[PDB]
Amino acid sequence: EFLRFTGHRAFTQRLVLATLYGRPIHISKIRSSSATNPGLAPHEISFLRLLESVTNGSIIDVSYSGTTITYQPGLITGTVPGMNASLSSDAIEHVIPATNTRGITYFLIPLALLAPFSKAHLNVRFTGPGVITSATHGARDLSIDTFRTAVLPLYGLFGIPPARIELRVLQRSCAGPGGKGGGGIVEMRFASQVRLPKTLHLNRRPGKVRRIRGVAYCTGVAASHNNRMITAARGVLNQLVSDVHIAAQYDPAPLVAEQKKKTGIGFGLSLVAETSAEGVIYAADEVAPPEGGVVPEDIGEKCAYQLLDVIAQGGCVMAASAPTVLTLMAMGSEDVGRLRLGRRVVSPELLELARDLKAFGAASWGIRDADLIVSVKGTGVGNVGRKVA
Amino acid sequence: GSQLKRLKASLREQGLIGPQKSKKQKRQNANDQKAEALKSIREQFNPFQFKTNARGPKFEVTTNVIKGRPELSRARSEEKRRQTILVEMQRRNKVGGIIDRR
Amino acid sequence: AELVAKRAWTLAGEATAADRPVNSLLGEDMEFDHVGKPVPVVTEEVSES
Amino acid sequence: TSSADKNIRIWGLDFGDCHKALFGHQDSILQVAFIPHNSDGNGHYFFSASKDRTIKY
Amino acid sequence: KILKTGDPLIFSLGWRRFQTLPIYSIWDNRTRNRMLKYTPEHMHCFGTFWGPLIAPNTSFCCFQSFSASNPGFRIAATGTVLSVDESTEIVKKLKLVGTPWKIFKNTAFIKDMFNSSLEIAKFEGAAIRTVSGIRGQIKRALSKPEGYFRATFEDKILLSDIVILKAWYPVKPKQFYNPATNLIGWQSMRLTGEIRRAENIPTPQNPNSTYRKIERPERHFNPLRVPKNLAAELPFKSQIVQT
Amino acid sequence: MSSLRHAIQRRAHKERAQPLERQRLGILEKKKDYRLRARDYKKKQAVLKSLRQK
Amino acid sequence: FIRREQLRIKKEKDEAYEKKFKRIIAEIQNEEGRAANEYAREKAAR
Amino acid sequence: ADGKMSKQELKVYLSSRPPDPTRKPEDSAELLA
Amino acid sequence: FGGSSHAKGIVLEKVGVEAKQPNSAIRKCVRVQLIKNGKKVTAFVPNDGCLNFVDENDEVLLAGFGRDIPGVRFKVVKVSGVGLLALWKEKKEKPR
RNA sequence: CGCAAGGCUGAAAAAUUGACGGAAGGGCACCACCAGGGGUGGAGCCUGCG
Repeated sequence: EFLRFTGHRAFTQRLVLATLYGRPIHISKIRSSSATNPGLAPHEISFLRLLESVTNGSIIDVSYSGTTITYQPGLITGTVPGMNASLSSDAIEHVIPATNTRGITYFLIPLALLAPFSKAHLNVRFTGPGVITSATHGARDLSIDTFRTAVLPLYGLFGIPPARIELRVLQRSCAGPGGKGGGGIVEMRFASQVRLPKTLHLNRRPGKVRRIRGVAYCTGVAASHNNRMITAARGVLNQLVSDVHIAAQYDPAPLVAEQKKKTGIGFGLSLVAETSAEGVIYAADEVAPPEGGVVPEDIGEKCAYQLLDVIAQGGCVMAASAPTVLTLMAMGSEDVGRLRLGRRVVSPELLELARDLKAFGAASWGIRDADLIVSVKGTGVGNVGRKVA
Repeated sequence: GSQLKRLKASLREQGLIGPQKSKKQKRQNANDQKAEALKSIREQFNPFQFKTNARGPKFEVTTNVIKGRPELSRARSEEKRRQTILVEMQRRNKVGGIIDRR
Repeated sequence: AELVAKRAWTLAGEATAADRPVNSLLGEDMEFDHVGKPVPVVTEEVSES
Repeated sequence: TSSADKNIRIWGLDFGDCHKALFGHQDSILQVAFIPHNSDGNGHYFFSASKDRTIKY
Repeated sequence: KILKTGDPLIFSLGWRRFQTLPIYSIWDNRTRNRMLKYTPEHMHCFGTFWGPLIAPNTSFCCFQSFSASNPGFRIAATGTVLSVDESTEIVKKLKLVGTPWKIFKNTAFIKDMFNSSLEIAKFEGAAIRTVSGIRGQIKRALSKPEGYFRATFEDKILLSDIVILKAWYPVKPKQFYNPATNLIGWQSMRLTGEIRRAENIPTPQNPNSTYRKIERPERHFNPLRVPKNLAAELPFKSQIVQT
Repeated sequence: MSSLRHAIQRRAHKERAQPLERQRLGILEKKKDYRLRARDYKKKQAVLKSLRQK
Repeated sequence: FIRREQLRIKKEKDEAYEKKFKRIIAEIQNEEGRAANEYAREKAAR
Repeated sequence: ADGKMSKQELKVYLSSRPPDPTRKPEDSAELLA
Repeated sequence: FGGSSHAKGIVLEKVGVEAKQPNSAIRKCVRVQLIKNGKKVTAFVPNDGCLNFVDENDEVLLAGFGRDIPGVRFKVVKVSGVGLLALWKEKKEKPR
């Protein structure tokens, strides 16, 4: 309630940094111009409920008009058998309503980068009507396999071990009727907590893009969709790379309660390019529009084009994973951390992130040349509550 | 009549158990319902789904039989006991909750 | 004043009928051990299985 | 869509999802046609002519 | 001096000096975090208070009073910060104690333990226990005297026994926080013994609670008492001979 | 072991007694008295069972 | 209902605890015995 | 198509675990026995 | 080990801190990391009342164990430069 | 450690022996006849079940 924010840009990032630094915040003027549906979005209020379930001692207050919330932060407890679930290994359930349009990866990136500072493990299980696990059009949120093989290697670089990260889907869903809809359930078992994340050095040039691996998923359509998408991607990328390999996954359909109905039919593709240097990976994805019915050949060509744009653009991290690696950089110890961005990669969201870090109390960023090198000063808070043995 | 014999008589009236008709008989039928009939038959021939009085009403009054579903009632009350008692047993010691005034 | 006053009936060790008020157990929430396996109540899932 | 497998499919024509497979005739279903005018409010009705001497609406 | 839970204590931890009142606790057998009432002599017990957070593995000290008239060793306790949390789970034993009323071979009615059939029907199916070691179960409320109940035990309990029920009541510390602004001036909360010596109240004691010596006579039993029909009917080889 | 505990570890725990408001009913039966009762009653039941078999 | 829920919780919790510490005891005994046998062989060679 | 990757590459990517970056009767005696 | 008699190490994790019975061997054992090799071994603290004394990330000296988990070879002799038996007997205060 | 572990896909038969009956003739039944008896159901108390 002390610190002051405005606007709805990077709402989850503001909440997550408030929770990490323990600085109590007040976000005013959420949707002031939109008199049709002013105030909070349903994905935002579901994110509030998720954060309140995972935390402990957090007092969140949404005002009457809902255009302003306050947040006094508690501690990141996790799923303890006394407070959040019944067993130490029991998955905390989370249900989000059918009126959701943003992706479960938009729900999941804040949860993942808030996970390794917890007390116990994280066993969060997202079910419910509105859980879309594919790419969304929206503001182009990632897919689940994009999220996994495109940002969890970064925690593996930090030292949060990928052998003990555990993320699994059980049903897959695309958007469905309109932007709303879904059905797929996911669950996430962070069994790896750290005290202080290791400061890192992405400095050496990631020149030779070695290999390209990916996934083509279909939920409700024939396998010919993914196979034509594979022909598209390989016909566009065989001019440059010989080892492109894209798996294909097919799920029947997800069923949603109202007397169930089958929803969330769609098809999408996710590409990952792995550099020979180190954990440097460029990811892109594309989903069919939820009512369009467009050519899978066109979708394969479109996603291959987006991947090649991120290839020619990026320094060492892509634009979707830049804020996560930067906030974990700032979470790191009281040292400088050396990240190599590309000149085209800096975004208004990233500049807003730097603004919010300066506002909260993390030290600044020093920028120089080598694409450009940013050097973050970590604060070294680490996890507040962890039973030392 | 017995349960078995009444059930067989009801199914022969419903045409689900009858003798194997010819193609001519199938033509006659296709020349010339059973879902609601079958649901009534299962409801009436599994009578321990619901608690019933044998004597009937004590004093007959005319104006214009099940008396409760114990299995359905137990499942509903157990679901309510889930969503209240198991919830508080999980959040036995939990400080601070979202205050939603909208 | 709270420290010098007499402890409550809960924070005493040995509570009985003359000590505590009438339905104070209804007011309270504690835990205790149980014995024996309770009888499995019939549910529609058990009957359907 | 009527096959010689004695059955027809209803497809959604966006993403090509089989809205319903349905078996309805003892022989090969030969021809299937809709009714075009929805001005009576019945544009999603269709007839199927089948080699076992049947029209099914 | 030993130090009691609930009693104030001035902690020196990080930069802050701050007087707070902790809650001492043992970790009973790595299950339940039982609340103590005094710290054990020469043992590490789990303390817990309400104060400002510090990252773990940070050692710290504990005084009782910053006076110079203290004739010996002002520092009281040491230790290291184990972790932090909100909404602790401290647990104290509550012993609901009754008394047998009528005693059959196994089942026994118990009187001075409950006040109403409501409370008993809350505690139905409960694991009651005697002092002798006989386990047992609270089974069903009784009706005619309001509050009595029926328990099924293992073997025959005696009218001299006492039935106890061992429940776990949750205790939460108090959220006191002095800062010890010693250069400016500050109010130091006195302890228990000082409060009692100040406003002249004697320390509470129960004559039921103080330890005494028991006088056990040598327990002799009655001899065997065979029923008449059995002793008449058994064969000649084992007929009892009683002059 | 046995040299890895202090004398305060070895200190015996005192046995509580019957409350003074209930001393008239006899001695408070603790574990040892209970074992005496169980041995005596089980022995008498054993001999009575053997006589019933006979 | 509280009887049933607490019995299920206690059973699953005791099962998980027993399984985990069986694993940990076996692993530590395995590693320590392997090193002890390696040292016994490297000592017997002198 | 040749998008079919491998059993190993499926185990790396489509698994639940995220892919880490930090990897790259002779003789008569024996007959009688 | 090595060629020496007493090796130094860091307490990595007091594994078996959540055992039930107090003097269980899994309760007493402590996983450490020998400095001279960077190796991971496991050592015994002589009593649970002194497992309370050993703290995480402390320069812990250990030696041989000559006589429930047969095969643990090392036992803790010093913690942070102070004799562990004296710590348990409450002779010296542990310098941290 | 490896196999199991790659989705023309999207919830609601056998028969030379088989299916269902009908007519006659038997046997059994205080869930049938026959002769009687006794409950409950009227008023109040309450466990229990819905």
